[PDB]
Amino acid sequence: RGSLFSRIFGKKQMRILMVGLDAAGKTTILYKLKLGEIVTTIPTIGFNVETVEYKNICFTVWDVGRPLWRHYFQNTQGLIFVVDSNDRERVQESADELQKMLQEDELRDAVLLVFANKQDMPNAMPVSELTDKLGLQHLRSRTWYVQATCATQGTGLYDGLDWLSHELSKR
Ligand SMILES: Nc1nc2c(ncn2[C@@H]2O[C@H](COP(=O)(O)OP(=O)(O)O)[C@@H](O)[C@H]2O)c(=O)[nH]1
Ligand SMILES: [Cl-]
Repeated sequence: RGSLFSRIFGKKQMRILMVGLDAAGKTTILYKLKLGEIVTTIPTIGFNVETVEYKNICFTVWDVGRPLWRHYFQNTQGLIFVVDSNDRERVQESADELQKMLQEDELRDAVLLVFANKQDMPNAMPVSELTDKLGLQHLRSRTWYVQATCATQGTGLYDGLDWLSHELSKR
């Protein structure tokens, strides 16, 4: 009945937080999921949140780089971090914002999926290089994976979520 994405997580409640710098490709990704309408709410002044929710699946999105964050963090099961692989000037900023997330105690048990997006672009930073620059090899007791993606084509998004689904299958 729903999209291919609607079945990727089975029936159990799935709470995903997907963040990144502005223009990383997050809205594009939500739209490819085909899990229904992208709805924007402003639960506190200056804090725009996008949500796609389909039955047992809830994706919450905002830009990075607040007291309200904690309630999301506390039961977030998957953390998706989206990076514009072609924006070399902002990779350090992206990396710092990811590290800040990973340092939040309330996100301690989140499985981390990194979407290395805009891999279609000629000057995109290779996944190996990006993985190094985001500092992921220094992480201890975090389950993580970096997925090459082209959100505008859709490429990689199911691959990444399939991985995340397997990692969280016993949630
Ligand atoms: N070349 C390329 N452009 C992309 C890709 N993903 C998203 N974009 C473009 O990047 C811009 C920002 O995307 P958007 O989804 O609004 O980013 P957001 O600010 O993170 O929500 C738009 O012009 C998208 O079409 C991609 O994989 N490749
Ligand atoms: Cl689909």
